[PDB]
Amino acid sequence: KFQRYQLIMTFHERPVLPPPLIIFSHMTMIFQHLCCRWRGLKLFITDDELKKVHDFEEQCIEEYFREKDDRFNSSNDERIRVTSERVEN
Amino acid sequence: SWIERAFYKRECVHIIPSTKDPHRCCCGRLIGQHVWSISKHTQLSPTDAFGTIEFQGGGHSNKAMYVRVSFDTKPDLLLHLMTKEWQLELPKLLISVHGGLQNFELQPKLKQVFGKGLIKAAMTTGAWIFTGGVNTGVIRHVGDALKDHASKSRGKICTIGIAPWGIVENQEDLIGRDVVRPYQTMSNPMSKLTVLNSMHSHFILADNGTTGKYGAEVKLRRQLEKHISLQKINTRIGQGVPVVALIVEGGPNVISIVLEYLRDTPPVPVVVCDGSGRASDILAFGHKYSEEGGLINESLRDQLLVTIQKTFTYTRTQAQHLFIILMECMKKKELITVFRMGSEGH
Amino acid sequence: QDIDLAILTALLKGANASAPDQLSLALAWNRVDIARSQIFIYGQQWPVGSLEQAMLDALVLDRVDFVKLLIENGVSMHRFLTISRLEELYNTRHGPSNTLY
Repeated sequence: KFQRYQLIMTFHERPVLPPPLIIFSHMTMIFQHLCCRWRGLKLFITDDELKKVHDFEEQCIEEYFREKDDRFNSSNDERIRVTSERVEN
Repeated sequence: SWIERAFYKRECVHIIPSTKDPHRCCCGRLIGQHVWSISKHTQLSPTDAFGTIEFQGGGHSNKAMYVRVSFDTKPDLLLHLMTKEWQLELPKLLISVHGGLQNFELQPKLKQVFGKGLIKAAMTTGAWIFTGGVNTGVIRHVGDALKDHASKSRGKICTIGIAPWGIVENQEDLIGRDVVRPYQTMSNPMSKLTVLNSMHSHFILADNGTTGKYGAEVKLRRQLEKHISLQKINTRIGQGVPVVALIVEGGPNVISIVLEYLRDTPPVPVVVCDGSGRASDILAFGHKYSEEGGLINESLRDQLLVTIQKTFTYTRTQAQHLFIILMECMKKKELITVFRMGSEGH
Repeated sequence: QDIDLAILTALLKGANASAPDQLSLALAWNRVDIARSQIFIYGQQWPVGSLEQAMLDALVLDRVDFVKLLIENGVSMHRFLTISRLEELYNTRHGPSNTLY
C-alpha cells in the first residue's frame, strides 16, 4: 500500500509510447526541450476552497481533541479514580 | 455585495454641538468624525462594513459573522441577510435576553446553573439567541457560558448578538465592505468602547449614526423580534416561531422593557432569576408578593419604592412610579416566570 | 489546593510589585494557576508591552502552561512573532538541550 505511490508517480511521469516506440516520444521531449530553449498530481484549488478546507481541518482538530478528552473522561480507570478521591473528601 | 445595496449606514453630518468637549458633537464623535436627523442631521449613506471576524487572541479564535447596519432598516430584509447571506436556518425558537448593562457578577452557584441552563435551551431546539454583544455584564456571563459549552458539546450556537455599533471598540478595525479582519480581543481597561464577546457567532452591529453611546438599535431589535414571531413555524398548524425573554440582574429600564414585551401583541413570556439582583429580584419579590397581581398590599408597595431607592437609588416619588410600572408588570404574572435557585423553582 | 497555594499567594501579594515583576516571579515558580487567579485578576492593570516580553521569557524556559495562559488572556501570537524575536528565540541556549549546534 505504500509502494503504490511510487508505482503511480513513476508511471504518470513516464511517457505514453511503449518502449519499442518510446524513441519517438523521447525525441519529442528532447526536440521540445531545445525548442523551448530556443523560444505531483496537484489540485490547485483557489482561495475560497482554501478557506473551506482550512475550516474543515479546524473542525476535525477540535473534534479530535474533544473526543480524546471525553474518552479519557469516560474510561473506567478514570471513573474509579474520580470516585475514590471524591469518597475521600 | 447585495448587502451594500440592501442596507445602509448613516453618515452623521452634525451642526457640531461642542458643549463640554469641543471634539464631541451632538452624538459624541471626534472633531473629524463628523459629516438622528434632528440636530445630528444624519443622512443615509450605503453600508460600508461587513464580513467575518476571526477574533484573534483570547485563546481559542472563532470565526463569527458581522454586518454594520443602521437603525431604521427594513426588518424582514435583516432576516433575509440572516438566512441567505449569512446562511442561518430560520429559528425553531428565539431566546431574547436583557440584563445588567453594567459589568456585574452573579452568584457562582447561579452562574453555572444559568450557564449550563441557557445552552441546552439553545442546543435542543436549534434556538436563535438574541442578546447585546459587547463584554458588559449579562453578555459577558453568557459568553463565559459559551466558552462553557464549547469545552464539551459538538453543536454550534446560532447566537446573534445585537449590540450597538456605537459601542464597537476599534470601529476602524472592522470597517470595510466584504472585508475580513481579525478583531483583537485585547480589551483596554480604560477603553470606553468595549470589545464584542468572541463567543457570539453572529453580529448585528446596527448604528443610528451615533458614536459612544448605547441604544443604537434597541427599538429595532424589538420590532425585529416582532416580524420573526409573525412568520409561521415550519409545521404552521396555528403558530409562529415562539419568542421567550430572559432577565438576569436587569437594569432599571428593562422593567419597562419587560412591560414592553408584555404589552406587545402577542405577549412575549418573560423569565427571571433569583439571587440575580437589581430589577429582576424586585420583579421576583414582586412576583412572590403580587397577591392578585397589581393588588400588591400597601406595606410592600412602600417596600418596593424603598428598595428601588436603595439599589437604583431613585428619588422616592419616581421609585414609587417604578412601582406603578411594576404593578402593571406583576398583574401580568402568568406570562412572567420565576426561577428560584434550585430549591422549588423547577 | 494546599499550603503551597496560599504561600505563593502571600509572596505574590505582600511583595506588592507591578504585574511584570509578579509574572516574572510566577514563571520562575512555574505554578501557573496561582498566576492564573491572582496575577491575572479581573480588570487588573497589566502594564502594556510586558505581555510580549513575558511571553518571550515564557517560551525560552519551556513554560507551556504560561504560554497557554498568556495566549488565553489575549497575547496575539501574530503580533508576538517578529523577525528579530523569532531570531532571538532561535538564538537562545537556555532551557532544554538541542542538536542545533
